[PDB]
Amino acid sequence: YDIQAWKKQCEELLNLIFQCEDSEPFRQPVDLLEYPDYRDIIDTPMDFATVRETLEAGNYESPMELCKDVRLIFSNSKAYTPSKRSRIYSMSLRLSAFFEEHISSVLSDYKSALRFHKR
Ligand SMILES: CCOc1ccc(CC(=O)O)cc1
Ligand SMILES: CCOc1ccc(CC(=O)O)cc1
Repeated sequence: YDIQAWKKQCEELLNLIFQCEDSEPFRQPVDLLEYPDYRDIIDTPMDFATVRETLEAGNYESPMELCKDVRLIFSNSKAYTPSKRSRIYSMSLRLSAFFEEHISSVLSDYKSALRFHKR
């Protein structure tokens, strides 16, 4: 029932994401020189270094907030892709499936710890 355990669990999950090849297009903010119309379609850019830095700065209060920002990386990729068969969008779908598979226990354990605290 460790209320703070989600933080290190999220740091480890971000390490796994950074290690895999599929994360390369999403590790740093999108390069507007590579994609000049990016901010005409995407309102809020997000990338894994910004998520990691926000976590390390102590600027997430819960794993749900981290999960919302990681989900925004994937929804931005889906909104920007000209095709659902594109290379970069295909990488985002694989990364999203891996992320969701692992974040589920982080969220469940955190919410369980809070309930135990408020029992
Ligand atoms: C991380 C930058 O985000 C993306 C860049 C390009 C595409 C679309 C494409 O294949 O050109 C999809 C997402
Ligand atoms: C032990 C870590 O194993 C994996 C890591 C990342 C992915 C996600 C992806 O490659 O897109 C899948 C499996």
